[PDB]
Amino acid sequence: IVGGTSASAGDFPFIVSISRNGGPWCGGSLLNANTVLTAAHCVSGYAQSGFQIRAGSLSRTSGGITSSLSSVRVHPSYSGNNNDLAILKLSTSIPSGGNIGYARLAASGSDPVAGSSATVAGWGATSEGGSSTPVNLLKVTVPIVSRATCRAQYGTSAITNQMFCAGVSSGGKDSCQGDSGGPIVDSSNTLIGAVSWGNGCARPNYSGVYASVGALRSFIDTYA
Repeated sequence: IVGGTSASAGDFPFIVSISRNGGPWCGGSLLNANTVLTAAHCVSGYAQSGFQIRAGSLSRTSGGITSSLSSVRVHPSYSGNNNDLAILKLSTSIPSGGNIGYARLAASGSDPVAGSSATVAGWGATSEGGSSTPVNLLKVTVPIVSRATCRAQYGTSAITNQMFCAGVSSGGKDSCQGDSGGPIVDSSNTLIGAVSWGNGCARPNYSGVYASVGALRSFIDTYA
């Protein structure tokens, strides 16, 4: 997260950190006791044994409850930037309670409205290109950017109806490498997306791009 602030205990109770080969990798959202939602690009094409999820901690390295993966399912139309969600099944179920909870999902057919406030969180780099990643969770609030504006930034075909955008025109506030797969919520605390891609991080005139939960809800419901 670039331009963010420290998360407090009990913020984002459904967030999980996802390590790969024992090192930081990405974020995700706990949907229920045995299921995590993340970005497809976090897991597609990689050995599933490399991953571990941690829930219920501000730290990505310690505390909370961990699990390995039993299975991975990417959206059936995932390709590159598009349809960038996956469902992970956990080897060890994770109960809600304390600083662990489950996400509430945007509805099928919904789309975030331009200018509405969203909050994204993760353990990714705090500088575009940063050399070390924080141990403790960060968060930042950014407005939704209309899909038409985002298409003017990236190209018409580059932003699909399964993506939405968020950021500040002058830059400075964004998700970044290592934040992929983690949650972006709306002003009702409903999970509206997962961190997906962008041109650098927090650059003026290049919004962060998020995989849309509303657009991909049928896949999520099928496998959750």
